[PDB]
Amino acid sequence: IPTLYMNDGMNAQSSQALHIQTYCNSVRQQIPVDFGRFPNLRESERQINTGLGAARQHAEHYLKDIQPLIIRNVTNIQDYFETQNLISTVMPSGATKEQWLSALGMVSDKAKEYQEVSANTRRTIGSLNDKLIIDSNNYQLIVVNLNNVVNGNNGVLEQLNRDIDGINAAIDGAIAGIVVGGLLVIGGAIVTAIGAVAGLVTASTPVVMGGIAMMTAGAGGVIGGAIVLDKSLSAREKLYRDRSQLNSEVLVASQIGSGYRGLQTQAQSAVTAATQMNNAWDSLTSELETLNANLRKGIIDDSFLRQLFLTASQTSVTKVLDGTKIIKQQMAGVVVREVPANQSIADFVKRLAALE
Repeated sequence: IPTLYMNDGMNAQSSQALHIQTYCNSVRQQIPVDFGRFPNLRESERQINTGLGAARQHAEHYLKDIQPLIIRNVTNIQDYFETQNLISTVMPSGATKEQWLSALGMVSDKAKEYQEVSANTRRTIGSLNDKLIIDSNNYQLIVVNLNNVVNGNNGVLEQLNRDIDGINAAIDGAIAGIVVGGLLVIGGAIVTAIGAVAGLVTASTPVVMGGIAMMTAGAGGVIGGAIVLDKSLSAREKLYRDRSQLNSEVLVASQIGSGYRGLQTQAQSAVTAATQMNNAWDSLTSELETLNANLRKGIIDDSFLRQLFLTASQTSVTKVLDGTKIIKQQMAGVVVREVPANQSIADFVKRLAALE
């Protein structure tokens, strides 16, 4: 069972990591707000842009310091299972009990080192989640204050925040399912695009923060997922259209707030995936330590270990090794499309849906 927990952990963390990576890129592409036209909104502009700087730093911390740890974890799984296959192919024909005890000791020590890497990753994303919880909650105070400065209706603003939170669940879900479905496609790719979360007006700063599309490309390059994803992206754009009675600068502040909270939502999902991955390494190290103790105590013998390691090599190891190779290629091979300045993310995906 540890090998299947390992495989499920790797698939879930790898697919989620691509989603939070794209989300982070959307945060880093958000232009600072400009309330230059309204002099007594200067303090609200500074607070929001201070917030956006902090959000950009959190996104950069994920991209630069955490994503490489998730890829490393996949390499560690590969190296663990290659070492397990080495044991399985060299030791059953002739290895002594002494050699089996050393093998279990040395492979348990390597698994424990990989487990500790997974645990450091979990703690690092846990700390980032915690800072994002604090910062995204404090950010919402700025939006309420700005709504008060312009004598806005706080019931309309709260109804918009509740609606966007609701639709963000659907968008997050649709994207999670698209990336899960594409992760293990041989020769396939993940295609990404960043754009405005609401309809664009030529004559209000556009907000691309959490304005993401993720789709699949097969071996032949043909896009999948745009039709699926188009329903929720258009829904978000429609919920913002239905509150164009709200103050324009409040709307922008609110959209950045939903983006900041959405970045925290992604970080929470990354904690969950990292916890599942650490728990899967724990089950593997626990098994290997138990085998080592059981052999030393004469509760199992070399014949038991021959059976276990020959069966392991022939049953679920090949699927995990194939996965590590496909996952590394997919994570290195993400395709970015540039969205034209006059297309929202929903307009861009709708044009792709029309072609699928």
